[PDB]
Amino acid sequence: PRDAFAAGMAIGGSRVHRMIPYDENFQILTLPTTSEGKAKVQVGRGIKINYIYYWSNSFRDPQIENTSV
Amino acid sequence: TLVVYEEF
Amino acid sequence: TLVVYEEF
Amino acid sequence: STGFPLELLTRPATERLAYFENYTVAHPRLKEVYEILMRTIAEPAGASFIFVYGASGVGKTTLRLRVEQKLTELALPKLESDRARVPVVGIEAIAPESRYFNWKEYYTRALITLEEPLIDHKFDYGVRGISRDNFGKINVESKVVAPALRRALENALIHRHPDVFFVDEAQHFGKVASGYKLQDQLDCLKSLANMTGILHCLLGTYELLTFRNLSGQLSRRSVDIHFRRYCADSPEDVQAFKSVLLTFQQHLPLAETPNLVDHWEYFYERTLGCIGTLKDWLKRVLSDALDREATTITLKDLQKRALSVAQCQKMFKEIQEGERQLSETEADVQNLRSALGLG
Amino acid sequence: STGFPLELLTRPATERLAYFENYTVAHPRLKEVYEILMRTIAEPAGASFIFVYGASGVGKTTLRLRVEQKLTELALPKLESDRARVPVVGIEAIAPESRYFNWKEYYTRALITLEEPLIDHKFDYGVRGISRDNFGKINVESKVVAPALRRALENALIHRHPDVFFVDEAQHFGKVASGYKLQDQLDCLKSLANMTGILHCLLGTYELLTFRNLSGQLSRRSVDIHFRRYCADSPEDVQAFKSVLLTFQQHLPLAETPNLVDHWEYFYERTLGCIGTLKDWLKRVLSDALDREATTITLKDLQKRALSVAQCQKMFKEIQEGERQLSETEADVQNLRSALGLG
Ligand SMILES: Nc1ncnc2c1ncn2[C@@H]1O[C@H](COP(=O)(O)OP(=O)(O)OP(=O)(O)O)[C@@H](O)[C@H]1O
Ligand SMILES: Nc1ncnc2c1ncn2[C@@H]1O[C@H](COP(=O)(O)OP(=O)(O)OP(=O)(O)O)[C@@H](O)[C@H]1O
Ligand SMILES: [Mg+2]
Ligand SMILES: [Mg+2]
Repeated sequence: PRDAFAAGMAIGGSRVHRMIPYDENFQILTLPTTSEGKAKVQVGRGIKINYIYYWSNSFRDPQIENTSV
Repeated sequence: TLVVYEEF
Repeated sequence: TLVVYEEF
Repeated sequence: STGFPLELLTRPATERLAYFENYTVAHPRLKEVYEILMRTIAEPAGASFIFVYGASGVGKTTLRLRVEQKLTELALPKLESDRARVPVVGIEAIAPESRYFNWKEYYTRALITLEEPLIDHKFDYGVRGISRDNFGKINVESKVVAPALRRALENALIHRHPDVFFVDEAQHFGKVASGYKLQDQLDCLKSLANMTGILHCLLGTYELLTFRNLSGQLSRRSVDIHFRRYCADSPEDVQAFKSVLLTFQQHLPLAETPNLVDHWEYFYERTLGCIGTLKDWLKRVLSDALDREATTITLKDLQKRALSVAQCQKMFKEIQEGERQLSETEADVQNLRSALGLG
Repeated sequence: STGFPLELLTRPATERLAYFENYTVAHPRLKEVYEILMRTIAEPAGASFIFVYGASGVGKTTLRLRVEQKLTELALPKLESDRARVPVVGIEAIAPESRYFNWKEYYTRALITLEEPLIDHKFDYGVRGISRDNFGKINVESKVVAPALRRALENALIHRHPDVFFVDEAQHFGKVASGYKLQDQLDCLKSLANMTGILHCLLGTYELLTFRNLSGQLSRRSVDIHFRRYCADSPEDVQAFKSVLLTFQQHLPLAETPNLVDHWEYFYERTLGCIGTLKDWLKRVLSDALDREATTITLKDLQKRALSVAQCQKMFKEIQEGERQLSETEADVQNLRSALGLG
């Protein structure tokens, strides 16, 4: 199978453009989410996901406060 | 031995 | 050697 | 002497009850926090807040009415030459009637309580709606806005120059609306305390435990006093509890002294090491006995005035919650040394 | 000499405490910060803001006090002839008791603190509701809305032209609601400063870092100063901490000088390199010693008056999150060069 794989990707091209780099972006892209997709940022509490509340420093900015992210 | 305290 | 500062 | 005065036996029941009312014990925790509090009021070095956490029953209120009277006595020679000065100021925070705490009522109460001096003092505020009447009672027009009331309060506090402003029931500040930051309230208090130059001593239960170390400025300028209930694990705390039980039993005004030390486990169970609850229990039992005019206090009169088990479960839940927070450990010191590039 | 005078050996505790409290030291960090702030004050050259970031207890307020004192002798000889001018003014932001900042209160307080040079001087602000009462206290009506107060403050600031407008505790400007943006508040402040042509110097903790580099305008318009502490990760800061400890030791008014050099480690544990916290701790322990009547200073009195573990934890966390944003590296310089294309 490795020889067939090598021969095929040599004949059919490596297709480097379609490569997906295993980095943090892919890490957060593979992660799942809730049904709605976005949650509200309640002041002083954060975002409610699966019965728990999550907070971040940037949430202190009122621009993203009381809005869906 | 039991100590005895005072008023405050 | 330890330095000695002055008053601001 | 070392016991309750003999002549109290000759006096009627109400005098014995009153004597029991005015008797304050001196346990090692009380004297230690007394020394610490006296030192920090005498010398804060820039600190603006003094938090005194404690249980419901260890003696916070009392702790102050003692510190208030002592500082008044200390400042009396200082008031002999300098006038228009109040030694201490103390108010109790008021629980709101709505979803959010009322600051306007707080400023109104503080201006009412602080300004009850001799009429000769005629300090003038910066607000027209607040007036000292001929009778002497400060009247605040309902339309005066809060910031207004506060400006005044600052002027009065900088003219009077006290040493400490006591606020009982500090956790009532935490009755904020859903979403109101719990740091903005402390920020308002710190702004009040930073330009007047007066320490703010907050007294409250372990709920006030939600007002600690919110910011670096709110942490450096804060002094944390903890008033712990007596623990059964520590042998020395057990000795202190037995000693205070013996002292209360001995000064208990009656012709016969029941052995309250024997039922020390029952006392600990129904007071959780809180001396104020123990005094309340002893007061109820003494009132029962003196109503029945008996000379011996039994376990039955101890039970008929005993708190329910669910109550003690709830208070002990609160106390464990509070005591887990301010725990200190050598590991804390060492990891703070490590994170500082000191280990 | 290099320490306190020997005459202070025959005085009371109050005199020693006052001498120590009125004693300010000049560490090299403070010297550099003072020099660059003085040079910036001399010629801002189109600078609207001088933000002063630093850890709580590093010495911001004492630096501001020394700056105004210096401005008062660089002016007094030129103020003998000239008049209707103040060298420097200051104000501290009020933490609002409501969800939103009270700009009207800021304007009223600024007008109150700015306009009290002398009863002889009179000037019409052009706003109905602002006057001076019989007591010489500038009074503003409760109905003067914010824009009118802003216009009056603008006229007063143009007339008075102070060399700088000091706003201490500037982070309190950030107490806004959901939709309110910090750029709007800083833009109002910038409009005020630019219209009156008066340089504004904002001082505060690292929370004021939320007011940094918001827009390109607010950004150019700014000389950012940093009152950094002493860090244990560099030999020079450690040596300077030891030297300031030595000069403090020689300037502690006691018959026997304690040896604080060897105990620097624990010192840096509870002070985080901030000289203000060290000074307040030293003055507290000196008050303790002079109350107990102790000739020298021991470690027990140092541990009875040091900060708590959690307080230092939160302080160091804030300090780390602050210094993480105020560091210059060659990588950023090359990134800016590449973005501009200079490389
Ligand atoms: N050391 C003490 N000696 C004698 N009585 C005490 C002592 N400490 C507290 N008490 C009694 O406790 C009773 C009620 O408690 P106290 O007024 O001291 O408030 P607290 O329990 O600290 O406050 P809170 O109920 O608000 O939590 C009072 O009747 C007081 O006499
Ligand atoms: N260089 C110094 N020498 C002596 N005392 C100092 C020095 N720097 C600060 N202090 C003292 O430290 C105490 C508090 O410091 P300071 O008032 O300067 O605070 P700050 O740095 O402005 O902090 P905050 O943001 O917490 O108000 C004061 O008693 C002040 O006299
Ligand atoms: Mg109480
Ligand atoms: Mg300050």
